[PDB]
Amino acid sequence: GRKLELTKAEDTQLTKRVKNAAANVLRETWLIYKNTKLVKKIDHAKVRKHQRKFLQAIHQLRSVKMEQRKLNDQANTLVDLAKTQLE
Amino acid sequence: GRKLELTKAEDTQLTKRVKNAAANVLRETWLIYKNTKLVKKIDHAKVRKHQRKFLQAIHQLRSVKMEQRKLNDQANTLVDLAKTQLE
Amino acid sequence: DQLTEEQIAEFKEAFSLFDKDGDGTITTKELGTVMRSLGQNPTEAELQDMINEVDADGNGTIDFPEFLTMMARKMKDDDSEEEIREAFRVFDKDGNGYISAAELRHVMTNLGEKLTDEEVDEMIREADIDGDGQVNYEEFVQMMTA
Amino acid sequence: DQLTEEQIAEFKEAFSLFDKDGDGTITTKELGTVMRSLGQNPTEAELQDMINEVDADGNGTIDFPEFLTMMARKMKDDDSEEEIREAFRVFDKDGNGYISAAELRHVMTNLGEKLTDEEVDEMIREADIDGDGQVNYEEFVQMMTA
Ligand SMILES: [Ca+2]
Ligand SMILES: [Ca+2]
Ligand SMILES: [Ca+2]
Ligand SMILES: [Ca+2]
Repeated sequence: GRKLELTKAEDTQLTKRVKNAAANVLRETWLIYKNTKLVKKIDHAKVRKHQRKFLQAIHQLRSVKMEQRKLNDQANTLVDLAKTQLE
Repeated sequence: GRKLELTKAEDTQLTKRVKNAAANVLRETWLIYKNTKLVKKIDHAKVRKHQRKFLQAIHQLRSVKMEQRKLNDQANTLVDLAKTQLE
Repeated sequence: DQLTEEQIAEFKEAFSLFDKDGDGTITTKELGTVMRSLGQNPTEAELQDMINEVDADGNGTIDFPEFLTMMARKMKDDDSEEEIREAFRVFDKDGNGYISAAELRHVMTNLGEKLTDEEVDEMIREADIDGDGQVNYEEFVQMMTA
Repeated sequence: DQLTEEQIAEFKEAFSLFDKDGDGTITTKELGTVMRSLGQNPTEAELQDMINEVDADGNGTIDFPEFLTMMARKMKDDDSEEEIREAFRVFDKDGNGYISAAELRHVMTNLGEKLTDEEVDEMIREADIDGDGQVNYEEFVQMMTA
């Protein structure tokens, strides 16, 4: 029997959250790189602006990943419950 | 400057969720073990009952862990924002 | 990820754990109820996402054949040794790898659903391998999962 | 995890990003507003937990000295190479390690906050190292994070 074993861990809403935030990670990574490495004189205010936007986009992608991990474990919960009937 | 670097990733409510569910993981792990390995005749209905309770407790602990990861990244978001002012 | 005849009938019993009114369909509302009976708290959007993940005909509810695709895709199981160890470690106050028999009794007779002092007798009898009144929970969990 | 004089003044500027009314205190409500301006959606309990984590005097709000303990405890930063790579990989349709210049233009001129076709010119000029009209995003991200 399955004993103490449980289901192995391997949306449109999340999908668009991901693509907007990912584009923004590309956008701000580029703009921080340009403004810290390809300019004669570094405009710190500009860098600060894009660092805010950069962290916002990185953390949005993190929030999506964590929500997908939560969703996956919720589905695993259903499957683990269904699987009790195999006993 | 910090460039593209961000804060490194290393409650009473959650605390009691953890202790109740952890105790229940101990409880059901024991009762499944006893009923599948220390009995003459395996009562499958009994095993099924404790497998339901076991998965419920394991998944509750998972939900707490994921909530703590979410909380930690929220705090890291605040710190990353505060840190833009170092630029 | 292909299934058998005995499992189909068994997963039919499973479907009834979810289809609380028996109309042969699982709604977000029914899924909420079940997930909450398992001590979880999915939001509305999370419930819809779980349905949406396996809703072929896209009619907003899970039917029995949609229920079996969820299952086929996920039959693989995994050993729970490490997670169970972490649950014991919640009660390892000094993080020394041990929980005394007295502390285990305290935990188990007061927290969660609880055991009776007598059930705890049997549990400690198995757990206290060395008879030193202390439980090396890593070793104990490995015995129960072997 | 000890801090300097310049950083204290700087973190004072930081405090004002959060203390929207300036009463020298950050409430759950003010934290919500800020976290939402960063495109996040913490629940009430999450906001209270963030305050509670660093609320010494336990009066329910974060003051500036409580704000510096959050910071001292967390000054360490980490390289973002891998996470940035994963963001590019969102647009790698075949998962082959490349995004064409044309696809990058499409993404960047239509999604998120967007760049102008001219900003994209400069970005692609840097990204298309080999001048083959294709961006090896792993290599490009490593150049920008070096
Ligand atoms: Ca129904
Ligand atoms: Ca359906
Ligand atoms: Ca205030
Ligand atoms: Ca306070």
